Amino acid sequence: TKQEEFYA
Amino acid sequence: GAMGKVTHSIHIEKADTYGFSLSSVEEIRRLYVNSVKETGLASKKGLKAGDEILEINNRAADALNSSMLKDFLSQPSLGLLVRTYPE
Ligand SMILES: *S(=O)(=O)c1cccc2c(N(C)C)cccc12
Ligand SMILES: [Cl-]
Ligand SMILES: [Cl-]
Ligand code: NA
Repeated sequence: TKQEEFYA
Repeated sequence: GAMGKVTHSIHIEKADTYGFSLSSVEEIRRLYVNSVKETGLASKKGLKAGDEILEINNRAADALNSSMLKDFLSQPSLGLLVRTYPE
């Protein structure tokens, strides 16, 4: 289950 | 290689990005590196896709808010401790 993706 | 845990301490510094994406997941919340931009700042530091982020700026992964997390990734300097797998 993927909650969020951050592109840092 | 075998099943022992190896970890990797990384310090990155910078308009610029660090050049990696990171997924937040549960199953036990965890932070995994999805990808690393070839030629980007995280890549020159030896960050690899599939590394799991264990600590950011001396704070445990579990104990990180979306809020501390947003704030940490936006700052000009970033300390990570990651679990890294043999290749
Ligand atoms: S979820 O069940 O779809 C789930 C659980 C754990 C990890 C996941 C990942 N990671 C990037 C490995 C992607 C998509 C779903 C997912
Ligand atoms: Cl194995
Ligand atoms: Cl990539
Ligand atoms: Na294994």
